Amino acid sequence: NPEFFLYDIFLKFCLKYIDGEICHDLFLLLGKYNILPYDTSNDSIYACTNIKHLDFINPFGVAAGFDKNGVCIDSILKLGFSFIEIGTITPRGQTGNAKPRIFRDVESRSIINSCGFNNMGCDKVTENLILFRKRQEEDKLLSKHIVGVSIGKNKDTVNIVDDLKYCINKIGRYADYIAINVEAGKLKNIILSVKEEIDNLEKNNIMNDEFLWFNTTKKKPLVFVKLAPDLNQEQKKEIADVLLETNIDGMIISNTTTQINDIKSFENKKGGVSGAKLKDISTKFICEMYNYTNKQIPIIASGGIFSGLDALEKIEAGASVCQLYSCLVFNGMKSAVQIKRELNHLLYQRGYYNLKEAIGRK
Ligand SMILES: Cc1cc2nc3c(=O)[nH]c(=O)nc-3n(C[C@H](O)[C@H](O)[C@H](O)COP(=O)(O)O)c2cc1C
Ligand SMILES: Cc1cc(Nc2ccc(C(F)(F)F)nc2)n2nc(C(C)(F)F)nc2n1
Ligand SMILES: CCCCCCCCCCCC[N+](C)(C)[O-]
Ligand SMILES: O=C(O)c1cc(=O)[nH]c(=O)[nH]1
Repeated sequence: NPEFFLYDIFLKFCLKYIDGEICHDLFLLLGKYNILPYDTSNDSIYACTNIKHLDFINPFGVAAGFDKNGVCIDSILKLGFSFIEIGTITPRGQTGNAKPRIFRDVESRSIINSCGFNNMGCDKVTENLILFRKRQEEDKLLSKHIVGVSIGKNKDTVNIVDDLKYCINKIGRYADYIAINVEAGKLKNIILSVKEEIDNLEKNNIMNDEFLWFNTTKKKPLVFVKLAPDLNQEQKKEIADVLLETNIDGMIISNTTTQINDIKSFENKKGGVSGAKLKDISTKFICEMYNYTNKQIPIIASGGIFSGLDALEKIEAGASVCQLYSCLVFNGMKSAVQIKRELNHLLYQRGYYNLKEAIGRK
């Protein structure tokens, strides 16, 4: 506790006085040099979950955009998370938009950003992930922890499909899953090309899987797609059908929104909003896609999750796992420890045997 306590005092201080992205990069640096706290607790066997044959030791991970370049994977995971989604990465490095490009509102526990997909590029991030996988072989606390890779297109790309293909051929061997972050017909083409290129990694290697997939599952990465919440009902239906036709392994609901306008400090700011003001929107979106897909597509929840209650709402709506981002900014390093306990107590109060029982109850 005192390690978490001292750090969360420092974090509250940083939140008040210091620029967001500067703060973010400082703590990533602290994590890189391994002086952040550990959650070495055993996670409840009743809160374990899965997406098909991908097994999560607990239902909480860190969303994409937090550690874009995979420089801090060990330390973030050891805060008590079961998985992390690095990226979004692009084939070539991008600077992103002009700074400052991230702003926080403590009162509403919300964030707005216009980063513009800044990242070191696929080559550098692949090497970062490779080094992590090597460390993981030797680190007890990283056993069975999952790393997904969010992939996207370069800002001025000629061909989206071959941007994703480039990334998959580079980093796919080291990923437990791939998250696509980008029209229904166009999406179908993207999804199938990704599945095909992952299937080709298996073909063009002479090694058995144990020595081919240098990841956690020792199997080929699953394919998820992340959806933005700013769509009409027809677009959601169209997308839903595509996700069924393509037999995609899961869907991440959701990314940031642009339809929040009741935050004063953000009134003259451009970008996508996350945090508490996104919670209700993203939850409704989960129910909708859970319906439109007839519950055949596992869901990864993202948007305004801060508490065990928030989490159980996402789950009862249809989600199998939850991702945090804003929670770590406002609640600090105790976030995983705190929210895991709250969910466990709640699952008991509501009289659930395990977490899997609660999925899609409402
Ligand atoms: C600064 C910032 C950068 C982000 N970068 C990415 C990204 O690169 N790829 C992605 O899929 N989502 C990105 N996101 C969206 C988050 O992954 C997440 O979906 C969103 O913040 C909602 O979660 P939350 O309400 O818990 O913060 C980013 C969000 C923020 C605030
Ligand atoms: C205090 C603080 C800490 C922090 N980042 C942070 C919080 C917790 C952790 C850790 F728990 F993983 F250590 N790491 C980084 N961020 N990130 C942003 C933003 C919105 F600009 F991205 N603002 C932040 N403010
Ligand atoms: C305001 C500064 C806060 C100081 C926090 C105290 C430092 C504890 C960090 C030790 C982390 C150790 N370990 C072994 C988990 O890495
Ligand atoms: O890098 C960004 O600007 C970004 C990407 C993304 O997927 N979502 C978001 O809110 N910002």
